[PDB]
Amino acid sequence: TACRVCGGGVQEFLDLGRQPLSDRFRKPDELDDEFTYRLAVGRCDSCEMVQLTEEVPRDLMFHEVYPYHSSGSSVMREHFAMLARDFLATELTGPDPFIVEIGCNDGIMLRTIQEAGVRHLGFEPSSGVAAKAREKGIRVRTDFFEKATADDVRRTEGPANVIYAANTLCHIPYVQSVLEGVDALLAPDGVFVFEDPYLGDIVAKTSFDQIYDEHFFLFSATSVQGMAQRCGFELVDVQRLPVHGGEVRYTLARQGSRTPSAAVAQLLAAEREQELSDMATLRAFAGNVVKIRDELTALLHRLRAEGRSVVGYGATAKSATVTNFCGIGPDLVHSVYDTTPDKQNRLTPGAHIPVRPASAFSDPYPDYALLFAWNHAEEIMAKEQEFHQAGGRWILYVPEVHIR
Ligand SMILES: Cc1cn([C@H]2C[C@H](O)[C@@H](COP(=O)(O)OP(=O)(O)O[C@@H]3C[C@H](N)[C@@H](O)[C@@H](C)O3)O2)c(=O)[nH]c1=O
Ligand SMILES: Nc1ncnc2c1ncn2[C@@H]1O[C@H](CSCC[C@H](N)C(=O)O)[C@@H](O)[C@H]1O
Ligand SMILES: [Zn+2]
Repeated sequence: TACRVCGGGVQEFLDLGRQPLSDRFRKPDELDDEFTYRLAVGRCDSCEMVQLTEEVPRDLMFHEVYPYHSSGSSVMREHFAMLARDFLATELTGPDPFIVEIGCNDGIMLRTIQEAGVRHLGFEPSSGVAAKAREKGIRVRTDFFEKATADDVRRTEGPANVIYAANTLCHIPYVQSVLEGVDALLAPDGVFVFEDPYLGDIVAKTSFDQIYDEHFFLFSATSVQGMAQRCGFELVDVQRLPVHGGEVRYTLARQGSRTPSAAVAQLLAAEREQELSDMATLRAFAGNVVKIRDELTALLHRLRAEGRSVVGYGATAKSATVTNFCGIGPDLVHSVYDTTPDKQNRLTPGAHIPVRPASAFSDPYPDYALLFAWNHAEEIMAKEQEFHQAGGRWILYVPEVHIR
């Protein structure tokens, strides 16, 4: 398997087996046939980039009915509005600024930019969520960002002061093409800023559900630094973020144009000291993944034997990994509750557990809810205080299997 960043050899360290598309929710009457692929994760020998060993073709994952709506979380809405105001105050000052967002989804970030009157363009190849962004008055192209479409925007719109990507750069195995795109499109003094699930958090929390078809890369400061350097850029800042289970926001600039913050060296040294990306570390993680599987299925089967009812909360893409790697179906978790209309009245991928609206999670409550949207715990449990007050309990599997 050749590394997508540098062409080095990739060594597997975790095999999560056959998996379905994580974001395909079937109607109950649909033929039980899904696309499957082998989900496994390796580390490049040369650049230390951790990445999947099989690419799902982009058109199978991202298209007209892609179901994830970013704006469905109040924490994430505030998180991106804050980010946008931060760019408006720093990188987008001065005359006729231009920001391009890769993966704008329903416009969660760009709405703030558009309300500031700033020129912008979102790339969103998933046309149904693109339309939700356009309804907010955001300018969006229903295209993948890559070298050619970047060139096209550079031709018609001129250079961008900021190119931003949240939870999208790690989805893209053709990252070199994206980088060439960024090189064509970014202002000489601009920044390419992206934030994605962080390898250090996944390792520390054993959050293996962060690994599924759409998550190609599990970035670290170490791998991102190498990737930037190889493509003509430089990692010039890093910021840790609590969202989505733990992320890092990386800022890249053209090489030598800005001086790296002390934060970059500090995080690099912490990764090296902790041996984050050493194969033995990544294998110990893989062994902990198996332990969490075994304890989670033991618990779920015991709850069944003791006549306790169990549901899931949040029809996350992440959960496809949990239910298929663990073999959890509707006989152990009867329904999954979710606020996304396009996921409701459908079945989860591979495991086929029915998804019902969150409004249906109500008195009489089940005994236990398996929290798939664990990265949204605070937001979710704040809205579901009555469940817990009535004696309903949460089952979490990050960072360990526990009930509370
Ligand atoms: C906050 C909240 C979420 N939900 C539902 C909405 C979503 O269907 C789900 C939460 O999904 P998530 O944890 O935001 O994201 P996913 O794991 O599904 O992954 C998606 C798809 C991307 N590839 C991934 O990187 C991230 C950005 O979003 O949980 C609720 O039902 N109640 C809630 O109160
Ligand atoms: N090459 C590419 N260019 C632009 N967007 C892409 C892409 N490949 C996937 N996407 C979009 O990337 C998104 C990832 S989901 C992340 C959405 C949002 N930025 C958030 O952080 O919540 C999807 O909307 C998907 O359609
Ligand atoms: Zn490599």
